[PDB]
Amino acid sequence: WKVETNSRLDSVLLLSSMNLPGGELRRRSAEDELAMRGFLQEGDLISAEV
RNA sequence: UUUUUUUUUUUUUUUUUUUUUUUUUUCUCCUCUUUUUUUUUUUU
Repeated sequence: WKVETNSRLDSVLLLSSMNLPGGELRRRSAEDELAMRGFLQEGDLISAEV
């Protein structure tokens, strides 16, 4: 994703670092990549750490 | 007669655009004197 945080550039939120739905150890593969662009859609608000 | 362990050079690229020299001011302004105006003519 690309996040705007009033900086000189854009900030990148990698898919590898995200608490995906389920919130536990089940699996992480390319099947999630199709629905990753579904829940964190355009114009949402997050609160993360650099 | 002095062993064992302490990772490293950001990820990304396959974006659209249908105009045209210049460009924008300055006011009214007393002309002195022999004249009517000479004139054909010929040699270029």
